[PDB]
Amino acid sequence: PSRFTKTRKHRGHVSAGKGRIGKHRKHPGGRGMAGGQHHHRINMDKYHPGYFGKVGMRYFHKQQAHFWKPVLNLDKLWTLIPEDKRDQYLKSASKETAPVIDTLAAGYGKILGKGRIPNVPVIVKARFVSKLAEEKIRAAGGVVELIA
Amino acid sequence: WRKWNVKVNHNEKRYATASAIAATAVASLVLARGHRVEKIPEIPLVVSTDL
Amino acid sequence: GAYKYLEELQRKKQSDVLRFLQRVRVWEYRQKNVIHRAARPTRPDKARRLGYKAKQGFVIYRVRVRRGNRKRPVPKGATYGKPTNQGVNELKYQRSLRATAEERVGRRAANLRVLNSYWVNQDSTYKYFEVILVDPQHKAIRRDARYNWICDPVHKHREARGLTATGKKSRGINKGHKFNNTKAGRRKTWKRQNTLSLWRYRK
Amino acid sequence: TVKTGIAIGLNKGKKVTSMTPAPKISYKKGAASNRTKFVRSLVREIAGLSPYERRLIDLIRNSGEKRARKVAKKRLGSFTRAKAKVEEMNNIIAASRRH
Amino acid sequence: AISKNLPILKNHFRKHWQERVKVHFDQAGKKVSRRNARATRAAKIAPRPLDLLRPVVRAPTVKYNRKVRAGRGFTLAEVKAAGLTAAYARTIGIAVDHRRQNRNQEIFDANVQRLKEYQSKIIVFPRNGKAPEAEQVLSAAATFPIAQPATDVEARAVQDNGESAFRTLRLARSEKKFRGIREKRAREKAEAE
RNA sequence: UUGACAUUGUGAAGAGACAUAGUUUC
RNA sequence: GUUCUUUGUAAAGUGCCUUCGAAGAGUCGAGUUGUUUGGGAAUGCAGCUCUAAGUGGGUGGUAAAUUCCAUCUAAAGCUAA
RNA sequence: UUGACCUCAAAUCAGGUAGGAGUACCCGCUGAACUUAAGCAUAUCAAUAAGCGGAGGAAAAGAAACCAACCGGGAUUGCCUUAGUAACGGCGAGUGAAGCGGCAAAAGCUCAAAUUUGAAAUCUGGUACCUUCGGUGCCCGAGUUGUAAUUUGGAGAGGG
Ligand SMILES: [Mg+2]
Ligand SMILES: [Mg+2]
Ligand SMILES: [Mg+2]
Ligand SMILES: [Mg+2]
Ligand SMILES: [Mg+2]
Ligand SMILES: [Mg+2]
Ligand SMILES: [Mg+2]
Ligand SMILES: [Mg+2]
Ligand SMILES: [Mg+2]
Ligand SMILES: [Mg+2]
Ligand SMILES: [Mg+2]
Ligand SMILES: [Mg+2]
Ligand SMILES: [Mg+2]
Ligand SMILES: [Mg+2]
Ligand SMILES: [Mg+2]
Ligand SMILES: [Mg+2]
Ligand SMILES: [Mg+2]
Ligand SMILES: [Mg+2]
Ligand SMILES: [Mg+2]
Ligand SMILES: [Mg+2]
Ligand SMILES: [Mg+2]
Ligand SMILES: [Mg+2]
Ligand SMILES: [Mg+2]
Ligand SMILES: [Mg+2]
Ligand SMILES: [Mg+2]
Ligand SMILES: [Mg+2]
Ligand SMILES: [Mg+2]
Ligand SMILES: [Mg+2]
Ligand SMILES: [Mg+2]
Ligand SMILES: [Mg+2]
Ligand SMILES: [Mg+2]
Ligand SMILES: [Mg+2]
Ligand SMILES: [Mg+2]
Ligand SMILES: [Mg+2]
Ligand SMILES: [Mg+2]
Ligand SMILES: [Mg+2]
Ligand SMILES: [Mg+2]
Ligand SMILES: [Mg+2]
Ligand SMILES: [Mg+2]
Ligand SMILES: [Mg+2]
Ligand SMILES: [Mg+2]
Ligand SMILES: [Mg+2]
Ligand SMILES: [Mg+2]
Ligand SMILES: [Mg+2]
Ligand SMILES: [Mg+2]
Ligand SMILES: [Mg+2]
Ligand SMILES: [Mg+2]
Ligand SMILES: [Mg+2]
Ligand SMILES: [Mg+2]
Ligand SMILES: [Mg+2]
Repeated sequence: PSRFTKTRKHRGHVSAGKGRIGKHRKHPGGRGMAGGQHHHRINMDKYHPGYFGKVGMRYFHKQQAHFWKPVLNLDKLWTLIPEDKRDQYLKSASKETAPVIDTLAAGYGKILGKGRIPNVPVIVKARFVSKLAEEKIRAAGGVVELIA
Repeated sequence: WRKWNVKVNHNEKRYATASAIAATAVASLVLARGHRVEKIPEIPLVVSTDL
Repeated sequence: GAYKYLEELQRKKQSDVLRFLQRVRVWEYRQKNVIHRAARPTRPDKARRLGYKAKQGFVIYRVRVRRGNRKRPVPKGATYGKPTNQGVNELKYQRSLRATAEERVGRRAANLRVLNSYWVNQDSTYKYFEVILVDPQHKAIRRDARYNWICDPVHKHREARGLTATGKKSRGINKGHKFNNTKAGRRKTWKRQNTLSLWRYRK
Repeated sequence: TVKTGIAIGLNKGKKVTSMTPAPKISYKKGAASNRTKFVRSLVREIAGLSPYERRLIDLIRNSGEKRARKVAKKRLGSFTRAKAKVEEMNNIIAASRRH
Repeated sequence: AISKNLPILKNHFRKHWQERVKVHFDQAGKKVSRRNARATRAAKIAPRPLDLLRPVVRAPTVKYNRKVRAGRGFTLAEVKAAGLTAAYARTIGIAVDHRRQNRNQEIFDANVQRLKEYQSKIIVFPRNGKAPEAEQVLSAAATFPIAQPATDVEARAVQDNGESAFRTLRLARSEKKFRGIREKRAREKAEAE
């Protein structure tokens, strides 16, 4: 609010904190992103390398959705089972009856391997896996089942 | 198009009203606030559902 | 019926029978007034597929409009501004010559309602059109569940507003990716995408 | 088809017990019909060929089908219509001034 | 006009934008209005519900196709199978969509079932005038909720047949990738004089 | 201002080709 | 809600068999000029020149030839929230 | 000589209709420059202001020559979002939309192209009466160069 504001505090001084010499004027270095390759270049390189020019291929009419594919790491993975049920599967880790986790149903497109699941067997249903995710999942006695 | 209304997190809203309810017990607060409860039977003051 | 015959025949405008016909008729029209009453459709099969009917309260007008670019008016070609705007002479006009056709007979018969219109001919100076019109206060029309919509006031001077088939064409009214700009109608969708929408509880 | 049941590759996609719908008649908006065949047949012989069509069947008889196509492509929209137009012109030739 | 270490911003306020500022001050009013509209329509609409039986349908594209969702209307085949014509269906509070097609039996049956349930749980008063007043259930959506179909069971045996998922993917990717090139080799080696 | 295309049709003589029957073009 | 006329040798809905199944042209489309668009070998609009088909036609956001596939059904029209 | 037809006219002919105003919002046309780029022409301001024609209580749009590329959706409009993104751009300054998803609201349709051909089955007007937003009888007239019923692609039509 205005009450807490330096302009209340500048009342009575001449230059409003803007200086007597340099003044406060309209648009000294130009407006907006003006000057980029000229009098504002030092700031642009440093702070914004990369800014001018092009890289890579244009893609006309790109539809994000095409590329929708959220990742989940083994890291979690057991999170996709509600906890009441989790402990029941954690202990009695087995074939014959291992949990089915539908990672697409949870809204994930790829399973990745960040790290360490307990030795319990999981049946993991997913669209994609990372070679490691599968290796690890298997060393616990589970499988990946590829869905769509 | 000045901002007139203010977003407050729902949960913080609740924290506040919870605190406020808690304080309607606690006679000295009720006293401090104006409110002439210097001789009510007790606090919280609860009354028959017949009301 | 004969209308299917007339339809196919009419697609052979390079054919001997038709260029004889085109040539004689197009001289006759040019002799008549630039806007004149037509006695009867000269493509009866065309008129009737655009909504015409041989009952009273349906009218055909024939009209003539100059061909070629819109020469930008302006004294002596002077534009008084930036170079991008110095054109005068390859400038094309966003409505069709048929819109002009309609709008002019429409003003000539203000008691009428332009229903639709079709091309009949052209030489190097003019395009010729017949415009089919409906009398919204003729009882024959006012009854008639099929045509009395045209009686509502929302349909005054459709030709002046881009609501005949030619106008919706030029206005770019069509579904799809090719018509994003112009479709809910272009001034309106511009306005849409350039409105700052602020909520009480700022989003 | 049949889809493979996985998420990349040739017939990618979920398997589903499948059905195939009764045909829509729109979908047959192209088709002939005895009526149109007859009327178009009749009008053709009423009003006969047109100038570019006349240069076309010469070109064919006198210069081959490839140079007819090139010219017809320029005349008409484009190449697929040129194929059709020559084909048609070829059949005017056959049917008529032959057998 | 460029200083400090700040992100580069893109505030499009270079047109006469202050002429196109819509502040929704009428958020409360509209809500009220919209509520009154519904109360009114409900009343006019006698005992009918405010809405039409909408069909189940599987959503488009790789992203949402996991989910199932209300569609526009039922399809001539669905309606037919549930034993009614569409003209009548339309008058009995059911939505009908000539545009949609059945390629998918699970969805087809789901929908036909929906129509059976709907018909059993409504009553259609006689044409005359008699009107045996029956109390309006406002929704139909709420009465006949679309649910997501169960696609498996919570636990089950582990079948590891041996061949890794990752490599099945890579290969499947691969086959596709070289499909045309191998066809050119098939063609070109077939033209072995 | 200059060219091409369209407005643009009808004859006759002369040139021009499938390569010394006339469709076609100047 | 009531009440009076029965409109009718009227109108409509549905199942099987058979033969049919008409569906918009100086338009679609094309070249070029100009304008416009986020629209890029060209997003729409218009002028001039060319100008279609019917197992066709349009679209499928990189021009082209070939082969397929998917999806609608233009050049006419009404319509509350 | 007489009587049609076609096309074109005239009436203070019978009855009607348009104009002008308003114009916040709406449908079109036409169309700037200041300005920004630290100069400036492309660009920007802006498909904005000014000028012109045309509507309503909303207008417009609307039952796909759509979106998609999925297990596919399904008229139009608007909101949230997609997104300051794909893309455009002296690739500078700057600009910049769409498909999906959630929600408000929901509604669907009619012509043309068809031999009623055992019967133009259709309609304006005048006129008399009546129970007058109209009906019936009668008479001029329109209309076969096609007015009704039937059919609209989702179909649908003729036979059995
Ligand atoms: Mg502040
Ligand atoms: Mg203050
Ligand atoms: Mg202070
Ligand atoms: Mg101080
Ligand atoms: Mg001090
Ligand atoms: Mg002080
Ligand atoms: Mg000081
Ligand atoms: Mg300071
Ligand atoms: Mg000072
Ligand atoms: Mg840049
Ligand atoms: Mg993680
Ligand atoms: Mg008349
Ligand atoms: Mg100027
Ligand atoms: Mg320019
Ligand atoms: Mg109205
Ligand atoms: Mg745009
Ligand atoms: Mg804020
Ligand atoms: Mg803005
Ligand atoms: Mg500015
Ligand atoms: Mg307001
Ligand atoms: Mg609703
Ligand atoms: Mg009743
Ligand atoms: Mg010359
Ligand atoms: Mg002339
Ligand atoms: Mg059509
Ligand atoms: Mg312009
Ligand atoms: Mg262009
Ligand atoms: Mg191609
Ligand atoms: Mg109509
Ligand atoms: Mg409309
Ligand atoms: Mg008079
Ligand atoms: Mg006026
Ligand atoms: Mg301008
Ligand atoms: Mg300014
Ligand atoms: Mg400057
Ligand atoms: Mg300056
Ligand atoms: Mg200057
Ligand atoms: Mg511009
Ligand atoms: Mg203005
Ligand atoms: Mg009014
Ligand atoms: Mg309203
Ligand atoms: Mg309207
Ligand atoms: Mg349709
Ligand atoms: Mg589809
Ligand atoms: Mg839609
Ligand atoms: Mg540069
Ligand atoms: Mg920038
Ligand atoms: Mg712009
Ligand atoms: Mg929705
Ligand atoms: Mg309706």
